[PDB]
Order: sequence, then C-alpha cells, then structure tokens
Amino acid sequence: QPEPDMITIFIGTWNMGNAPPPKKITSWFLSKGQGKTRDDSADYIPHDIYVIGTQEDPLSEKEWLEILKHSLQEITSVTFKTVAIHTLWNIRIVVLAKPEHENRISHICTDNVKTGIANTLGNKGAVGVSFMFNGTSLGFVNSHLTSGSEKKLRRNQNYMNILRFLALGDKKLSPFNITHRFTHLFWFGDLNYRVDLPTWEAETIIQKIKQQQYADLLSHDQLLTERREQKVFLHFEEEEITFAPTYRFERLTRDKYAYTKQKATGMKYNLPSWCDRVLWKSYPLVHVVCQSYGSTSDIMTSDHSPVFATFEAGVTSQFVSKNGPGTVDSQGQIEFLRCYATLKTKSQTKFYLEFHSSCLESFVKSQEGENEEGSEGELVVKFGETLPKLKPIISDPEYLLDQHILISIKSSDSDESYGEGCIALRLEATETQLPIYTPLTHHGELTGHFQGEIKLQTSQ
Ligand SMILES: N#Cc1ccc(N2CCNCC2)c(F)c1
Ligand SMILES: N#Cc1ccc(N2CCNCC2)c(F)c1
Repeated sequence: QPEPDMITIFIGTWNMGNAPPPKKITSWFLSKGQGKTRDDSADYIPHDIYVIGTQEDPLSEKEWLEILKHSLQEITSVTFKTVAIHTLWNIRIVVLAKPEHENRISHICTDNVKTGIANTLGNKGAVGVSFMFNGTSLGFVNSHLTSGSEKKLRRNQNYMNILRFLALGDKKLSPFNITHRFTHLFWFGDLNYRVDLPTWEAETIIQKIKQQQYADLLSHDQLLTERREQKVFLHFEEEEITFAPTYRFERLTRDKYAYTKQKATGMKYNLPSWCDRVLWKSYPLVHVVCQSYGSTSDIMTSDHSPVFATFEAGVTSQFVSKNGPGTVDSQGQIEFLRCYATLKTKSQTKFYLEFHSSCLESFVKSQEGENEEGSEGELVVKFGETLPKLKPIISDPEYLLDQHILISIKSSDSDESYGEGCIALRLEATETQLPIYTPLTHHGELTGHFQGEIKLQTSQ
C-alpha cells in the first residue's frame, strides 16, 4: 500500500435557501454545469476528500449525511467515511473521505465562530474542520457572511473575526491563526459579496449574464475588488470565475434572476452576484492546482446555485527514521544569515522570533533583535547572524525539503505576536546560502516582512 504524494479534494458550497434539496444532486459532486467543469472521463473516479459547506441548511445532520453518502455511493460505488460534521445554526460543514484514508486521517478538530453583536449576532458566522492527512495538515472553513450589497466592510470584519477566533489545528501553534496553521486551507461559503453596480443596471447585468460576458460584472465584484485593495482574504487565491452569478435565482428554474426589492428582502435589491465562493491558501511551494470551479445548472430548490471546486493537493507521508521522531538527527540543521524583519508598528519595544515547525521537537525562541529606523520611517529588527541553528528531528532530504518554518515576531514586553509568516524548506540547493522571504501578518492584516538567507544541511 504506497502512501500518496497527491490527493484530490472536492469543495462544495451551497446556500440551500431553507429548502430541502431535490432528489438528485450528483451534478454538484461531479463538477458539472457552468464554469471550469470536470472531464466526463473522471466521473467514476472518487475524490479523496469531499468537503460540503451549506448555509440556510434546513436538514438535520442525519438527513444531510444520508443524502450526501447515497449521492457519492451512486457516483462512485464507494461508501465514504464521515470524518467530521459541525453545524452552527443553519451553517454546516461535512467532511467525507474514501475508506482507504481512515487510518491516514487524525487530529480531527471542529469549531464555529458567531459573527457580530446583539442585532448582528444570531445567524451569520462560520464552521470549520481541520485534520492531519498523513504528514499534511488540512483546514476547511465554511462561512456565511453578512448579506447586503452595502455591507462589504461588515463582511471583511466577519472574515477577520472568523480567522482570529476559529480554533482549529495544532494549539501548540499559539502565535498563529488558521491562516498559518495548515499546509492547505480552503475557505468557502456564502461570502455574500455582491456585484456593485447601480440598481438601475439590473436588466443590463442580466443581459450580460445571458451573453456569458462576465468581465464587466467581475470588475465590480466586491470580493475581487476588496481583495485587490488588500482589505480581505490577503494571501488567499481564487480560481478565475467563468460561471454565471449564483444568486439570486427564482426557485425551480435557473432562467430568471430575482433582484427587485421586496418586503422579504428588507427592501434591498439583490443584483445578480457571485455570493458563493471557494478560496484557498497553501504553504509556499506546495502543489495545489484548481481542477474545477463552477456552478450547477440543474439544482434549483434554492435561490442560490451550488458551487463546486476541486483541487489536486500535495501531501507528505508520516516519516519515520532510525533517529526522529523522538530525537534530533545531527546530520540536519537550518541556519539563517543576514535576517531582518521590517515592521509597520509605530511602537518601540524589543522583539524576538519564534520558529515553529513539525520538523522541530518544539518551537525555538531567538535572542532579541536590534531595532533600527528604516530610510522611509519603518522599524527594522536586525537579527544579522544571531538567529539560532535549528535542529530538525529528521535529516533525510526527502523529508526535510518538504517542511516549512512558521515565524512569529513577538514583543519582549508583552510576548504578543506582531507578525506571522511561513518559510518553505523546498530550496533550490542544500548547504548553499539562499534568499528567504515571507510577508508578516497579524489578524490576517499585513504588518511587515521577514527576509534573509537560509543554509539547509540534509543527510545528502
Ligand atoms: N475517514 C476517517 C476518520 C478518521 C478518524 C476518525 N476518528 C474520530 C475521532 N476519534 C478517533 C478518530 C474518524 F471518525 C473518521
Ligand atoms: N479584481 C481583482 C484582483 C486581481 C488580482 C488580485 N491578486 C493579485 C495576484 N495574487 C493575489 C490576488 C486580487 F486579489 C484581486
């Protein structure tokens, strides 16, 4: 039984509009409809992992699990194992995996975040799942963000609360939020960003959709434009959208968008919009390739169409040598030269670094850096040649070049992280000084940069 170096992952997001699904939803799991669709020749090939996010889901977990498993069994003739299911209000995440993966999957975590306060607390937020797949950490966030064309800022706030407070993955990674805890992080849901065009242009928008001419609409998609201005989802990717807006349809057809203001909408227009989205963030130089991104055309119980995305994702094996795990491997070391952090902070305190990696027995604290002023006002924290020599548990290059070092820069005064980032050990050379770089974030906002040189010694 060889361990895989690649898996495929299905991501689905559907706002079910508080209606039961139709009897057949197989088109969703087959990535068939509009957009970047999956080749017919793959229909019987199961994905390794299926992650299903619903919003406005009226079903019990039991009712939905039965529909999902029976759907996949009809497609694949495989009885999928339930990895996890977590529901907050009517927001749900289900993770299913091929039975051969049962022993490869461990450290399963679930959590939820409720967004807003009083008025704004009661139905929006996120659910999430994480786990290990052999040596690879996977996270999944299904969020239902604030609705309404005039609330993009609220949505961006919801995003930041979710990434700050969703507690998934390795708790030992205490300085790091979910945007740094996983080899691969998929974030999807009814993110509720709208096409921000005048109300009077509704029929023009519909015309453009019927012509499959999305360019003039996507140029006003609030998620793309907010991402472009680094207001939200910084360092996440999204595949090009080549499918029609997935909201707001008349139910039981896909022929009609229902956009006009109604008492039932709070007298808000719902111009056709790409509310339903899949984004990802993977550690640097890990294989991740989107192989489908689209919407179904034949599932019409909701005022949203289901969205699918599929990915090839690189994975690593659970490595054992004569030495680590359970000791260091003296044949391995990670050295840092000419390193400095550049920080946006207006504060003057001393800083130190923490290095966190599953290639280390535990995290490593550096000495304090030396603060200097940058030529354009910035705080520069010089580590020069002072950073420690890191001692990985395994020196085999087939292991070590697949690893990553998370970096937090912390205040000596408060022990609070001012910035977090990640460095790949997938180097062009070993025993060679090579440039390294990561942006630093805190609460998912850019706070600085870390750069320098690395010298990696493996047993080869
Ligand atoms: N596919 C799969 C799969 C793998 C592991 C678990 N479990 C749950 C919590 N207890 C121990 C581990 C599971 F439910 C499903
Ligand atoms: N409209 C738009 C838009 C275009 C580009 C980006 N970026 C740059 C490339 N890398 C990250 C994504 C973006 F966020 C939004």
